[PDB]
Amino acid sequence: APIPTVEEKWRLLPAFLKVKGLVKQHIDSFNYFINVEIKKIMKANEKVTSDADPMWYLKYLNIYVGLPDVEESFNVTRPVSPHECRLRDMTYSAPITVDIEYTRGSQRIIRNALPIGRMPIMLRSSNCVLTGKTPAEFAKLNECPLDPGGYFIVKGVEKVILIQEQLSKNRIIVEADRKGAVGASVTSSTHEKKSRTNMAVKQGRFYLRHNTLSEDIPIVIIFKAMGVESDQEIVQMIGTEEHVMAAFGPSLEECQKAQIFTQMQALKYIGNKVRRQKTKIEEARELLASTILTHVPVKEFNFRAKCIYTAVMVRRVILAQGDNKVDDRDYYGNKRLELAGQLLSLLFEDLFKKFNSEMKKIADQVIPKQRAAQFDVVKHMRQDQITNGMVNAISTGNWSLKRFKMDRQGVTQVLSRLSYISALGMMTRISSQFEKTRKVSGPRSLQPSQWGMLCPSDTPEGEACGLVKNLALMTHITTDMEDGPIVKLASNLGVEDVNLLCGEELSYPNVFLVFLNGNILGVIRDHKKLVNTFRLMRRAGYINEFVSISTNLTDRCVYISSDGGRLCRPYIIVKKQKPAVTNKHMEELAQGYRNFEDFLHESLVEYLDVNEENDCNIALYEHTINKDTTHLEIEPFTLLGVCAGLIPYPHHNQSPRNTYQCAMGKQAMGTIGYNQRNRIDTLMYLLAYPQKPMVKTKTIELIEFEKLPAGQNATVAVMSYSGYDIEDALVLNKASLDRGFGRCLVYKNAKCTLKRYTNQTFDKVMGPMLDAATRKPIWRHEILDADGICSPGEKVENKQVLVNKSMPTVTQQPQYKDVPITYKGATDSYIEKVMISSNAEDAFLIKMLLRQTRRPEIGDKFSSRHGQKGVCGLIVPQEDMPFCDSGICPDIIMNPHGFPSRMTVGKLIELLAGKAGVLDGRFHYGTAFGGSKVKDVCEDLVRHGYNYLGKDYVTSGITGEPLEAYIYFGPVYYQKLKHMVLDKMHARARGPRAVLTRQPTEGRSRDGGLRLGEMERDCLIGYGASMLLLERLMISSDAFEVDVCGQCGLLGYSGWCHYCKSSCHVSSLRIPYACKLLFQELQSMNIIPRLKLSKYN
Amino acid sequence: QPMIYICGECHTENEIKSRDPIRCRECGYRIMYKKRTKRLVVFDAR
Amino acid sequence: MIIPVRCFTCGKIVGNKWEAYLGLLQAEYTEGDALDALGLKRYCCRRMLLAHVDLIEKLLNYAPL
Amino acid sequence: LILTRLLVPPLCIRPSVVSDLKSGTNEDDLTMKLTEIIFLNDVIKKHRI
Amino acid sequence: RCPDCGSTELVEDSHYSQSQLVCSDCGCVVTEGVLTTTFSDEGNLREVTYSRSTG
Amino acid sequence: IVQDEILAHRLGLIPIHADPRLFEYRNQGDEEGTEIDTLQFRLQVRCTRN
RNA sequence: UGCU
Ligand SMILES: *[C@@]1(O)[C@@H](COP(=O)(O)OP(=O)(O)OP(=O)(O)O)O[C@@H](n2cnc3c(=O)[nH]c(N)nc32)[C@@H]1O
Ligand SMILES: [Mg+2]
Ligand SMILES: [Zn+2]
Ligand SMILES: [Zn+2]
Ligand SMILES: [Zn+2]
Ligand SMILES: [Zn+2]
Repeated sequence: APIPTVEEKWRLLPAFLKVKGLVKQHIDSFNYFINVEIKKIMKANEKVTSDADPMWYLKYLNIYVGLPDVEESFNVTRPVSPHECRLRDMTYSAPITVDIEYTRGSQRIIRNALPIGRMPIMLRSSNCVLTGKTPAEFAKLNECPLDPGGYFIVKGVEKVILIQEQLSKNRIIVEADRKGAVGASVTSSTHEKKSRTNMAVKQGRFYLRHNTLSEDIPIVIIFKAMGVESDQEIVQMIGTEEHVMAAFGPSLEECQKAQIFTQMQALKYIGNKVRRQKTKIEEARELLASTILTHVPVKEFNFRAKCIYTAVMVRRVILAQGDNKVDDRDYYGNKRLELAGQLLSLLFEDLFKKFNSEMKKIADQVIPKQRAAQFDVVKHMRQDQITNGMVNAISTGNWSLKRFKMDRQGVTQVLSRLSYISALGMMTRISSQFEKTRKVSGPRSLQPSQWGMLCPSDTPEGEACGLVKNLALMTHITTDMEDGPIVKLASNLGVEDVNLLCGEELSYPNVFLVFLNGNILGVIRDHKKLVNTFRLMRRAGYINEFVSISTNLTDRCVYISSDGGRLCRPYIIVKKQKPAVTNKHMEELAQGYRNFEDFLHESLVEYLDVNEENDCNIALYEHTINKDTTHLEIEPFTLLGVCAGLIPYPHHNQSPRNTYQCAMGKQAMGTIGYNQRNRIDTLMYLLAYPQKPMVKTKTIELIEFEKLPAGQNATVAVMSYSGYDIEDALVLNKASLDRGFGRCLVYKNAKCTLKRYTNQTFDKVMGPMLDAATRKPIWRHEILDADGICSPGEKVENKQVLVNKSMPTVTQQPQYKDVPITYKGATDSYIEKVMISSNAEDAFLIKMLLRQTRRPEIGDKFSSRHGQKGVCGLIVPQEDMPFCDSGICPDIIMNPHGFPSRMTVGKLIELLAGKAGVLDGRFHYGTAFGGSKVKDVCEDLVRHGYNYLGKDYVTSGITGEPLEAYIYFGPVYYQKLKHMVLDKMHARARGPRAVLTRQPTEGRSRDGGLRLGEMERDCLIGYGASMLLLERLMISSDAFEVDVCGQCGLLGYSGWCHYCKSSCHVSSLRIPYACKLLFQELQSMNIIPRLKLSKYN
Repeated sequence: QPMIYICGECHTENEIKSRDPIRCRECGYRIMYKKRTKRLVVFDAR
Repeated sequence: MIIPVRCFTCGKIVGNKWEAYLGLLQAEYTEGDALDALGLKRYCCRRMLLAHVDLIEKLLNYAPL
Repeated sequence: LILTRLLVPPLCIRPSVVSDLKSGTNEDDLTMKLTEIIFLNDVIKKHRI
Repeated sequence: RCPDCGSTELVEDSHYSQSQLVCSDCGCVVTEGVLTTTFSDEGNLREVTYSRSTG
Repeated sequence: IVQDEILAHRLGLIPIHADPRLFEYRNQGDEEGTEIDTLQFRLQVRCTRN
């Protein structure tokens, strides 16, 4: 009697994606920031006034962002498209407007609409022009319908604000110190200040440490200062256990050693220990009330809640001092994800505060001593301050908020347009707070808390392994709630007030503490009933579905989380060994009677947090459901991310193989969108004949990657041929490459600017310099048109000019010097289009789109969607390629020796499924933890007449005799990578050198030479080739001849020593230029190296 | 010499001289492409 | 972008059958029997016609015109 | 050990790039430090006078 | 002018990433090699305007 | 919209029904071509609205 | 930022 299984259960994922998913997170965050958070910030800073000249004020009424507009026209707004912004290298922002009221000369004057700044509008947002548009309108606006969006366009470049991952605030963390002292820490962060206070047991007693105290003081003194002076009450609050009293005894003894017994004495001691920023007593009380533990509120200098909080902290420390139950930082249940909305809100608040301060300063400087003419803010309301601030913060990526003392870098990154998959995977990346500080390996390791939230296999391979992560296919990020009804329900559910009872009740085994966002909500008994009622109410809908509730029995604490940034995942509710969702509900969803919101409202599917699933039980499948089950997994394949979703049958391969496959798919070559022809980027790679994979995954169908594939399916035969596929290499077919297989197109952009300087002069394009001998343009200016601009359709060779630009040297007749834009390239390029635009600064921007059609050759890198990266080793002709009975020759021959060590059975399964699909005219599915089985494809093969194992009778093409072993033929989806041997080839002649040190440059684009690093020098030393090392590091790199005086040992010039004013003891000497520079720097540093020369004999 | 260009949305042949505000008639779009050359270009089928 | 004229593995003329395959798709013929009726015995041309994506019209929708 | 004269190095150690695209040039930090030192010496002399 | 033949047909032709002013008649190399900056060198040169450097 | 190189490659992949026995191989160079060893095919298509 |  097997449990019935709902087959259409996977239909819950598309319905969820219809309203949430991959890119909806940033869109919703930006919409909330521009709709509610900006209004809240404006209301917080609504009124600003100056101390001098009272009765003067500036009141803000309502702020608007408007629709995206461009300031190109002469004081005229005009709708501008994101594609136009990309073409013109401008910003896609909307004018921020506000209505204000002020008093000029005590007469109230109001303004209904006044611009104050420009906010870069995110694409596909609420106010974006792309939203609510059909694909026809997208085509009219020159934008791809499948484009994920969610990124900003500033100065033509596409920047994406990555999701930052930090530790949860207002939470006690018990951990070992540097030397190994088990202590506690708490970082109380409110809307104004953020203070971290620690507590250590370095000498058996609890010392509290804060940044505002000269020296750490005992906790008992702080207890006595915070109102509670009875040692009995302090001990009862700490705990009533024998070991607790034994551990706390030293603290009581140390406190009794001193004469501190009253609140006044304790406050005096604290004030004496307070650092400079009874007066000392007042400062100590103020620090204890506001500075220390800011998250714990005090009604009116009532430190009861703070006393209970520190008592619970000390109790946790005492409990941890025994059994090593140390909390881990890598537990994602205590992590918070800050989307772009919160960052933009903080930045806007800081910029608005700075603008208000500047306006107040200007008023204080202008109003009292200017003139009887009454001053008003409108004459000094800076409209470019906010615009420039936002543009710089989005472009440079460095955020420096002084009001919060936050100095972050790398917040924004250039959106990688290598492929649609690359852009979609980069849009859903997560950066960590560590940012490669230490090779801890803790946060870099894969924690079990990442189940269903982040992709386990998707991680960049390199130094950033483990710090850069991607979200799962099905997940959500919560926002902030009001916390009103939550507190009301908690109070109504019988939660006793903490102030009503003493701390002795905290030591009982049945009394469980309840916390709310780090604040002690109170105490409770029989927490099972409380949790059950809270969950039932949340399912009913009276409480927000995103409010998480968790219970830890080791500490007896029930946490109620309602802050934003928490990761949640939908789960089907299971009650009494039967899920709530049934076949009838799935059929209704398929027909359209209900949706995911209806499922959420009907208590069928609910969102679970990491802390909530820590206590709740989840089932993978229906057959796994037992008596002790509360939820059911929707789909197992959703564990993988977007980049990992392309892997066909990933559960049959190795984890490093999947990681490498995701890393290479982030660079896979293919189409970007339907507007790739009109799109003009600095570097683009396209495929001539892209084909969708035969073995496509449900994730592929969801992300619509089949519409924009990034590879081709080729008849690959796994065998060894000619020994040119020794180590991961492959052999390509000459005829296949000739017939268009693997053909790629490289598009490069060359931009030129003709700007007007301060003087009334402008850069001009000169016509082609015709040769008077032949009455035709010279070889360099051959491709130029009549206007001096290269025309499309022609070919460009090396050292040829594209724009014959000439600029003045004055900034009487202007003197123009030529600075043409020469083309640096080994191979020829063809001009496809030449776009000419005019900016508001009368500057002419000219962009020429160069194209290069390259054929796969030796050295090109290829991937097979399984991390089996390879390089083209040899290109054998078709007659040399083997043939089967049907006459089919393999296009790619891969090394079978790479299968045993890598355990890539998934590649074989994908090949078999693809062969079956191309035989039966179907598309097999390689869904993770499922998909088409091997038996089905074997049956398809045996029905179509081919072998049930893929191996077929093949005859050798060279000798014409059959092979002793059968060859494994089949269609495999191979994708070409951007790594080209034509671009990676380098050869450096003498070339140029650096001004500071006369050595070759670094990069290849600047014609740089190779570096014989310290390891190379060590190898040469070990070999003992002294002459070779000398010729490498002195003769061929920085050879130079200096003049050294044999009397003083200093460096001369032209055989003359200025120090001694003589030239008899001066002699030439070979020396590296770097060594000469070192000697000069030492002489500047007053460390004079005196060289005593002598004969070589 | 009459220099000809093409609008980004109208796709109409517009003639403008040097040092002129880049614009197209019966519209206000400011994207102007250059027509393909009339010279003979040889391509290889390889 | 557009259907290739020649097949990668063998080299049979297949670009001339793209419109015929589209017409068969518009008719009641399935993928399998359409590819069988088109005369493609070996699976290479079947894969070439089946795994091909039609993006030329999508690009022409953005073409200047 | 107590210095009364500072040895300004040659221009080979202090490379200067003439950025004609704007009204400025790229100078190393040593030049700015020496300029600040000279300014401070002049200010000290002015205060003494 | 060329130091060997005295001709004034001096052309700047870069031969495989090597700037070189060479005579077009006899091929006599007049000058070769140019001293550029490097990226780390470029980054460590600070931008100072004429408004401060000039005085 | 199709690239010039892709168009040339597609045209090269198009077979010709001409009898090869009646022609000869073109010598090294000679891009102008001779009547014996060359064939010219013109393709002029102008698309317009109906 | 990517590559081994
Ligand atoms: C990347 O996100 C950040 C991180 O760069 P850092 O390593 O923090 O830069 P650094 O600390 O200053 O390194 P170093 O001292 O060696 O110079 O910065 C961007 N980024 C850094 N380095 C590169 C690079 O070499 N190439 C590219 N394309 N981007 C780089 C990244 O956004
Ligand atoms: Mg390697
Ligand atoms: Zn001397
Ligand atoms: Zn127009
Ligand atoms: Zn074929
Ligand atoms: Zn000469």
